[PDB]
Amino acid sequence: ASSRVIVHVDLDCFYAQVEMISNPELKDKPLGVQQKYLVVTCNYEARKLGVKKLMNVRDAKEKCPQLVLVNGEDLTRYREMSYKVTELLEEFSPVVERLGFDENFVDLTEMVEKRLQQLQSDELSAVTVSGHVYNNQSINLLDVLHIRLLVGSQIAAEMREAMYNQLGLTGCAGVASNKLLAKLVSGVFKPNQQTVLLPESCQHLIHSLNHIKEIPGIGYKTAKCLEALGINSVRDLQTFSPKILEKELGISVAQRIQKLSFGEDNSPVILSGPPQSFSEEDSFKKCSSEVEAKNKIEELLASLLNRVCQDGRKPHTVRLIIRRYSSEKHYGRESRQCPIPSHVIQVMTPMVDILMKLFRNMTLLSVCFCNLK
Amino acid sequence: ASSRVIVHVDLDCFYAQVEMISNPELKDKPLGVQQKYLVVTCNYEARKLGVKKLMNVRDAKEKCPQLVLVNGEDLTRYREMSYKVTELLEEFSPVVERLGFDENFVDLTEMVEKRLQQLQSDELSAVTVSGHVYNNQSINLLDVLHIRLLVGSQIAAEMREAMYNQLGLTGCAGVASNKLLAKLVSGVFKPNQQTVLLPESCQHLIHSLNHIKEIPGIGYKTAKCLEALGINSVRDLQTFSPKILEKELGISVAQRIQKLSFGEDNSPVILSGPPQSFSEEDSFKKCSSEVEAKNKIEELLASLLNRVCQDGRKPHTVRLIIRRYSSEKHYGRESRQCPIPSHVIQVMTPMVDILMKLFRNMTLLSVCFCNLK
DNA sequence: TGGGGTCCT
DNA sequence: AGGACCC
DNA sequence: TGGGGTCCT
DNA sequence: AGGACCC
Ligand SMILES: Nc1ccn([C@H]2C[C@H](O)[C@@H](COP(=O)(O)OP(=O)(O)OP(=O)(O)O)O2)c(=O)n1
Ligand SMILES: Nc1ccn([C@H]2C[C@H](O)[C@@H](COP(=O)(O)OP(=O)(O)OP(=O)(O)O)O2)c(=O)n1
Ligand SMILES: [Mg+2]
Ligand SMILES: [Mg+2]
Ligand SMILES: [Mg+2]
Ligand SMILES: [Mg+2]
Repeated sequence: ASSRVIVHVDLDCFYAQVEMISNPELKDKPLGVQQKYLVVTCNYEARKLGVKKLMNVRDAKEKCPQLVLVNGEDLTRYREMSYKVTELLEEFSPVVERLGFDENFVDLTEMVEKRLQQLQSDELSAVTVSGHVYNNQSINLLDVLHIRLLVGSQIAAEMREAMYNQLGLTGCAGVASNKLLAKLVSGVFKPNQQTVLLPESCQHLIHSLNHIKEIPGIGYKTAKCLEALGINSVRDLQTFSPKILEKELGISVAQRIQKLSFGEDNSPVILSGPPQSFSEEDSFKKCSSEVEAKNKIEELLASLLNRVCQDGRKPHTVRLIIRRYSSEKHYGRESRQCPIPSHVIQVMTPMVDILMKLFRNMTLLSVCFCNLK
Repeated sequence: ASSRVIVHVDLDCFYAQVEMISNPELKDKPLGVQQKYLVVTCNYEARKLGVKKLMNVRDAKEKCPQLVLVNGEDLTRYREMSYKVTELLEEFSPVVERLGFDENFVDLTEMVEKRLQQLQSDELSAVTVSGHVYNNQSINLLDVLHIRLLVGSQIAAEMREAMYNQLGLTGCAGVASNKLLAKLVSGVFKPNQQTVLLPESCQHLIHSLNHIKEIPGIGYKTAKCLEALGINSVRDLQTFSPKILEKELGISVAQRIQKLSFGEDNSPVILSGPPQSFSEEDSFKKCSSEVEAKNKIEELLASLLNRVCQDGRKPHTVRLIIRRYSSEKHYGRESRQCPIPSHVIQVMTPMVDILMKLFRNMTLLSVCFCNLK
């Protein structure tokens, strides 16, 4: 129960793919998906002209005035497609982990070994790779670990062909020995391709990063913190002092991110199953008076109710969130949780009141249904 | 799936019972179990002389200078007996809920109905009660609800006989239609007896209380809050305004405690199963220097390790707690959680360090192992 | 600088 | 409740 | 005023 | 993390 074969599957310009499938006339045209003033993502034709992900409409448009834009505020369709993709990956192997709407990890370890036991003592010399090999590294067919990672590159290719054939979506995959590597290597060949990482090239991959905020797990916060100590490259982090780090982020934050800086990462691929929550969010900077704005709350609920319904499970908690304005508070949402009266659980009318009263004990508003059962 | 038959089982002077079984020479002598300066509980011979639960050693001793005292700081034995009792109740019906070391709720609804279907259309006129009937109320053998509550009083009597015969422990039981009533009525006949609550006497029971802090669920906090509004008796609470209450404790705290004030309570008896946590706590007011005091931390761990071990499940988190001194801060413990390094999970040496470092990011100290799996 | 979503403390 | 991290 | 323990926000 | 509630 030690060496693993994990794949990370990461779809191409996901929202824009889904919009291009819905309206084919958007193909071959540079496309951006807008949400308020933000171009959240764009198709590859777009990125050729300079549009980057999370550009504002303005910069997007003055970098490329020929850009089509469609609204992506409503996530319904993306969320549906997102689950269609996870469910299809669950068929290859039950344990799939989601990350956002367009990433999935799958532990292919049991699958690879079953395939290897089916191959006679002869064809195993014919095992080939599918896709790119990170760093152009040579394969060694007598290396058991190379053989398992190639077999894993083949399962990957089959998952991508099925995603294409069955749902019409393209994507990249990365095959590696842990989740951190598999995700870092799935991006090496961007558009609709896959890459496999052999152990000998782990260090090359991790040292190819230009700053530790590129390591999955180190976010906006730890990043500035690590800086304050002089730690800027992944090597700085590798060689920095455990004690001084240990004692400045807590043994947890520290002992973990240091392992990552080496490419080491033992977290298991967890089963995501159905969501732990369902929320809708509306935005209207400056428009929320602070009484005239409740009707918005009934807006969110209308959809929420129909969604939560469907899954089936009924939520046993509700939550309401906000955010106020003037200077850049960087950080500042407020909320009030509350249990969903048991009668209310088995419709719209009351909810409004819970929320309204929940509203008073209290830029933008949202509603979350959690604690599903 | 509506009317229930629930029993609440509540053992007599639990710690002192266990001490009297271990040292029979303590029988018939007034006994108090001490923890530091507190007489946490005493046997009934004691309470005759004035010793009340949670009296200080002094008041206990000047109220009764003939009082034997044994130390009950180490809970090991009480905890063992506590699980022996729950496991024996689980045999009658799988769903047992614990509350503290000496209370258990059991939903006897399915059991009662199975027994009623086994009784021919004749002996059912002979169904009798076992124990006291709260308020001396008359039974009506044609009342299906009376019949089910009597059958439930019989299951209760059988559980108490088994607790006695199998583990040597006596206790009280209360049979009622929900958890709140079953617990309120289990105390009406204190020492080693049982009482059953028929629906017609619910109001009499609930109005027999002298203040709302006597209702399970209303604690030290809500109590003072309800006061601030004039709400003192259970009737005040019953008749107080939902809105003004709703909006002063939150719709949750309010809509719930108001139901309780009526005797209404729909919470289901939950399965407690194995514990969600294991902790040890040591006390030494004023003795913790704030470096000389870590050895204490290794004390707690020694036992913890052996305990957590046993259950089997390994904890995936550790926690360390404190509390400082001068004026009565009423309220004031501090803690720092931290994940238990995976290598450490499958021994003593490191733990100490996690705790020590956990100790520095930081009257008494403790260690908790949680997040079992 | 959107609209979601997960787990920890 | 709020924080941190991810897409 | 002990030494535990549970669930919520 | 801390709060509230229970034994
Ligand atoms: N901060 C973020 C990150 C992403 N997304 C949405 C828009 C994307 O379509 C989708 C997936 O995130 P990715 O980083 O994968 O972006 P893409 O799939 O769109 O692009 P790529 O093709 O570079 O993987 O999630 C978002 O709304 N907000
Ligand atoms: N604040 C509290 C409450 C109780 N206990 C311990 C000592 C008791 O023996 C046991 C059970 O609590 P009870 O209220 O049931 O007290 P008793 O069983 O001891 O007495 P009774 O016979 O009145 O039920 O838990 C405790 O240590 N601290
Ligand atoms: Mg992605
Ligand atoms: Mg993507
Ligand atoms: Mg009790
Ligand atoms: Mg008791």
